[PDB]
Parts: sequence; structure tokens; C-alpha cells
Amino acid sequence: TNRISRLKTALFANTREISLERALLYTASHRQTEGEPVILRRAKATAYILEHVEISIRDEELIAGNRTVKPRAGIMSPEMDPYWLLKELDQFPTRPQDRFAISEEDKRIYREELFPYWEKRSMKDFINGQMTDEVKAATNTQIFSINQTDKGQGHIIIDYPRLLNHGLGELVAQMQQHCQQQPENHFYQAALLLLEASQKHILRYAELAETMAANCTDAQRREELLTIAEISRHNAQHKPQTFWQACQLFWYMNIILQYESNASSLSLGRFDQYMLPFYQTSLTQGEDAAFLKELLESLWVKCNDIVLLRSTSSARYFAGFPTGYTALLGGLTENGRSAVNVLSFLCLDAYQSVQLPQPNLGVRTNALIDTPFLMKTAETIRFGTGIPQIFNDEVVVPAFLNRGVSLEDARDYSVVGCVELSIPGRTYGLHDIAMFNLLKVMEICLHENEGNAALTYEGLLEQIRAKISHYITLMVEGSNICDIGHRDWAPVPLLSSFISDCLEKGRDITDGGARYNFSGVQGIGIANLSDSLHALKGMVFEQQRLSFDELLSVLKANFATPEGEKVRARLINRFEKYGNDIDEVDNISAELLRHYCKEVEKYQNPRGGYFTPGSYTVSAHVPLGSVVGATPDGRFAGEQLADGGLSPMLGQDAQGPTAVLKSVSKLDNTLLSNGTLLNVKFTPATLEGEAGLRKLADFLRAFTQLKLQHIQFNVVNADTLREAQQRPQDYAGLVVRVAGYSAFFVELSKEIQDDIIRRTAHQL
Repeated sequence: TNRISRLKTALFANTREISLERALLYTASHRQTEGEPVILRRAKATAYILEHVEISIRDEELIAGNRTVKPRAGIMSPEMDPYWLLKELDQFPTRPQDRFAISEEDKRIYREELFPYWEKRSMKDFINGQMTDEVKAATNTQIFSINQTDKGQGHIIIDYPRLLNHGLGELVAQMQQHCQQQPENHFYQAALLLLEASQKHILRYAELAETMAANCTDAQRREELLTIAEISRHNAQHKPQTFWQACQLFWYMNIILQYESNASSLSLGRFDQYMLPFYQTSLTQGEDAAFLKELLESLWVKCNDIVLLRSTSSARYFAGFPTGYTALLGGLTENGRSAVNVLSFLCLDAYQSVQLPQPNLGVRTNALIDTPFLMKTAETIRFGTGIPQIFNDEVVVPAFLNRGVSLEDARDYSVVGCVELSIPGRTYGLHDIAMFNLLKVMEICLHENEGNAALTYEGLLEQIRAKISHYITLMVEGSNICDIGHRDWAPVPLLSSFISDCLEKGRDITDGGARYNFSGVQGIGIANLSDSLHALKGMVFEQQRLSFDELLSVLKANFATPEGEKVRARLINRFEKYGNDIDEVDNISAELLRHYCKEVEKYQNPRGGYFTPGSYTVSAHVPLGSVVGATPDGRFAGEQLADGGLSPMLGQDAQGPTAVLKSVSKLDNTLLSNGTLLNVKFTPATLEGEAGLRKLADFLRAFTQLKLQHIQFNVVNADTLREAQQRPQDYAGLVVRVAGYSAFFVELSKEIQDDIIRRTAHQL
């Protein structure tokens, strides 16, 4: 509809700005709460923000509530890390990734007020002081990186049924009982005051809407504002009844949760499941189905107001705003039957009207998925934004059962962020706490064996396994340090009050209140690792075309010599690559990634749970590849690693898209319980017509039966992407799939753009 087009346009009409507002309000509260327990200072800061932040209802909005009045603000968190903000203060409009405007006045405020206050007392300060010599040395080798040391943790889904099936009034009454039973418990005290502050913040909007209504001279908009006002008064206390009431309470708490956390991937869970009762009530009470769809389209637009601020180095790993308002559709019911419902379809139809990076919708596939929903899924994929992605119940549920998750909890899974498997309202997974550079481990092993006359292939392999094991230990150490930094500096009591089993245990998620406690660490580069070892085994040890030392010399020269460029061609073309259903190379990727997985699961986090392995990248395959020299798969020095996590390396998949599925199916995907990621690209031509949709639907059934965890699709011609590079001013709205998230192509750095362009465009 035209309103929806105008709401979308308004998000991008003005240049994104850095916002100091949360930091100034958070700091003002902090000045008044000196000497109080950290969790109460955190809560009172959120309450202070809720009472003082500037709010508006933007033109034609049907769902009230935005973090900032100006759209898509970069909300800075100097309480988490004030140092990078200071360094980049005069570089925000020009930095290579994620630009923002910032006024001269706000820069002065940052230099004069916020930086001096937070210097030496920030979370980054604590984490810096805890980082041990061995871990800092290990991050200097580029073998792994530790995430969220400088920002809110996020990466969690709250219990939406708890919120929507009770309403804030009953939740306050239950928290009052907890505080009465345990009057010394600061978590309960904090959660109560935040529930109460949430009510007042909702009533701030109720009062504003009622005022705006009287000052509105359009009769249709007046009625809309009066309804927003009435719904907001209802939201302050009552459990929702109608779809609009549920969506509005839902969105108010999501904004409020961003005030508490200011973090990525506060994901949405199984929206089509927990919203179904309210959609059904609205229909049976006679509301207009077209308005309900327009309301949902408007809610999708609301999700795109939120972009997270990160440093220039961080933006190399997480480029183009992977906000992670991820909602999954379909799946299984409690007894293992199909959960597809009318909202599963409507969510996809509303997305087809919006076609923005958010919500990051996913479809849960399984052996029961019906052809109409499969074809609606295929139809939506063909629009080319990358959404929806696909998750496979057939392997995700056993992966969770292996981690001690109950059958009913596992069947109720959803996804945090890009691809991180999680149990909604029941999990604190630290789902992207570290990324492990498998190819760098291999590269260091290679050069450690220069001049080793006794080297054999199997001995090299044992050295690689041993160095993987050694550095996993240090990853764990660094990850636990950041875990503790979030516990000591940044509890999230309101969020935690919506996470089982925090209220029962009486503890925030950062101190282990969640039912399930993981730490999720990503092994990246498996395609390059297996390709490299297979070509090296054949080139050097089997055929003896070069000695090992002669190969090392060619790598150090970056293949530049005349014989070097010819050795490179032989490595690339005369040895099989992962992603072509070739067992001899695929079995290397399976073996080495299983070794990674079995080592990771040995280690405990400080919350009474264990580390879990994943294999996904966001955009980190580019900076991780940028620190690995030339390798025996034919990579030049600095070249990206394979995209996504489980994808073949660029252009190496020569046997079609089903051969890719079969290679990935050989990995032990049940162990990779933190989630995995596979990118596949199709030409728009191969998907044309109903026959094109049926081909895609059949491909998705093949994917399901092969028990891969995840797949997602670009559908775009390389010519379009090159044209957007030449004339970005004509392609500001072009959306592409990066890795578990979608982004505006012209806002991605050249190296990510070329990643997407160079991925194989498959036919079906």
C-alpha cells in the first residue's frame, strides 16, 4: 500500500546520525546511583532512559515506539568501550564501512563529557585488564578473535508467550511476590522496577498519541492515533486480545529491551506461532484482513529502524548492519507434527511488500512441510533479497537433544542472529562469542615445517590437529573472560526476567539463570583447509611435483613468478575441491571440522554449561582471509576465506548446486549445535515461472533429506551487481544476502561486493 511505501521511504530519507542520547541519559543516571549494586545501577539507568528519552510517533505509523526520533541512529555505548569512539570521532562519515553523520557539537560533548567519564571504568577496561598474556599472544597470531568485548551482548530471544499471554499487570504482580519472598534479591528488585518503568514508558506514548489525535486534522489519521492511544493504555496493564494489541505490546518491549541492552540480535523467535491466537481473535471479531496485513507490513518496517554502531575493525567482521530481528516460521508442534499456520504464509506475504533487510525471516523445513508453504517460500526467495533463509528441523532437533535440551524445548527452537540455533525464552548461548581461523592454523603449521626433512603428510596432519586443540583452549579462555566482563559490568535484569529459568533460580542470565547455557564458537575456513591439504598431499607428497620446501617458497612469493602462476593453476585446477561431492577432499573437511567440534565441547563456561561449535562467518571471512598468506588451494595472500561457513570457496563448485548439498551433507552436522551457514546463488532466469518455483521447492526437499542445517539464496545477475558498482546512486535500494543477513549492496565494502559477485551463479 502507499502508506507502507511512505513509511519505508521515511527510514532512508535523511542521513543516519550518531546519537549520544542513550549514553547521556545512562551517564546521568550513573551519576546519581554511585555506591549501589551494579544490577540496580543498570536497571535504574534503563528506567532513567525510559522516563527521559525523546519520543515521537512518526508520520503514518501504526505501531508506536522507536529507539530514537531520528531513523536508524548509531547509538554509542561508551560505558562498554569509550576508546574506539574517541579514535573514530572525526571519521564516521568517511570510514570504509557503516558511515554515520555526527555534529560538531556532539563531538565536543563526547570529548568533554562522555569520554572523560567512562575512561578507565568501562567494560572494555575490565576485559582488557583480565586478558592474559597467552590469549593476547594468540589473538596476535590471527588464529581467533573474541567478540562483544566492546558492546552489549544481545544474541538472545526472550519468552514472548510469557509477555503476550499475561500482560505487564500480571507480570508485575508475580514479580512483587518474588520481591516479597526474597527481599534481599537485587535481580528481583531490578526486574520489578523495570516492569513498572516499562508501563510508564508505554503510557508516555499513550499520552502523546491522545494529544496528537486532537491536533490532527485528518479524520482517518485521527482515528488511527486515538486507537494507538487506546491500545497503549491497554498495553500498560492488560494481556493483549487483538492482533494490534499484541503487535504493539510486542514492539514496545522490543524498543525497551534495546534501551537496556543496546545490542545486536535480540531476535524474535517463532512469531507465527505465538502471534497466532491474537491474529485469530481479530479475525473472529470481524477485523479487516487487509488492515491486519498492512499492520504487519508496517511492523516489518519498524524492524528496519534499528542499526547497531560498531568500530571500523568490528565492521569488517559484521558489515552492513546484521541487526538480527530474526523470526522463524513453520516447523514442528510439541508432538512433532507440522506447525505451519495462516501466519506462516502471511509473514511471507507481508515481507514481499517490504523487501528490506529486516525482519530476517527464516522458514523451518522438515519432512512434513506442505507444498503450498514450500512454494510460497520459494516465491519469496525469488524476489532476491535473500529472505527467507531455511533451517532444517530434521538435523537441528537431534543437535539440541545431544546437548541435553528436552524434546519439547528442542522442537520449539528458533534462531538468534544469522544462524545461531537457540531455544527461545530458555537460552543464554553467547552465540557469537568467538571466531576461529582454521586456515591460519594450517598456514602457521606449514611454515613451522620449513626445512623439516622428516615431514610426512600424516605428521603434518597430526600437527594441525594439535595446534587446533591448543588454540581452542585459549579461545575458551578469552571467551570466558568476556563472559565474566558482561556478568560484572552489564547484567540485563529486564531481559533476564523473560528468560527461563531466571526467576526460579533468582539470577540474571549473566550469572547463569537461563535453562540452557552455551558459549558458541565458530570454525571458519573449512573449505580452504580441506582444499589446501588435498592439493598439497597430491602435489607434494603423492606426485612429488615439488618438495614441501619448494611449495613453501612458492607460497611466500604469492605465486608471482612465472613458474609460480603455473604451480597455482595446477593447485586450483588439477586437484579436486570441496563442494563437488568428491569424497577424498570432502572427507578432509568432515574429519577436521569434527575434530574442532569434539575439542570445543570439552570446555565449560562460568555459567554451568559447555561450549558449543558452530561454523558461520557473518562477513568475517574477508578480514580473516586478509591475514592468511598464499595457501595450497590456490588462494593468493590476503584473499577472502570461503564465504558463509560451510560454502565452497569462490568458483570452486564446478558440478552444480546439488553436488554442493552432498558435500556439506557429509559433515557431522549434528555436532554443530551453535549453527552453520551455507550460501548458494541462482540466476534469476533459472527460477522463472511456476516451473522455476517447483525446481526450487524440489531442491529444498533434497536439502531437507540430506540433513544440512541451513541454506539461503542470492538470486541476482552479476551484471546487475556490476552496474550497481558503477552507478550506486541508481541502486540505493538493492538488497543482497551476505551471510545469514541481508544488506544494501551499495553500502557494502568493495571486497564484500566482490565476494557476492564471485560466488557461482547456479542453474537448477
